[PDB]
Amino acid sequence: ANGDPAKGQLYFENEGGCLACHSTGTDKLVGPGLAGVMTTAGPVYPEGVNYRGNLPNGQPRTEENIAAWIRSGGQGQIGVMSPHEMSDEDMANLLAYLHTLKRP
Ligand code: HEC
Repeated sequence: ANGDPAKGQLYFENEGGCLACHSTGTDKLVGPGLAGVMTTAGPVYPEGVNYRGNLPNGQPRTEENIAAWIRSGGQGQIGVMSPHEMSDEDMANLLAYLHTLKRP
């Protein structure tokens, strides 16, 4: 919505620390690559991991549930997320930058 992908990228690289665990493409550092994470197809998971088209916590793939997962974190078959509480404008910018990540 009212998100800034430049501020979103700055939060992704510094104030959020997401790049140190997540790749902007389809590679896997600690978690899955967030390429296409904001689309209905989801990101690229390693072979064997499957959440049945939903988030690792069980909720479907929507902006609200993805934001709630990011703020809450959790553990799935791959690794462990950390809780990243953030303001609403920062979350909007972060979701915008995640939208900028396209999965081929
Ligand atoms: C290392 C501690 C990480 C940090 C820093 C960030 N993420 Fe994370 N993320 C990590 C793991 C190990 C996983 C997979 C969990 C599992 O085992 O199932 C994830 C997952 C996500 C997801 C969901 C992916 C999906 O397929 O639905 C999202 C949307 C996500 N991560 C986003 C995200 C953001 C916005 C971060 C900065 C606040 C961030 N991650 C940091 C590990 C780590």
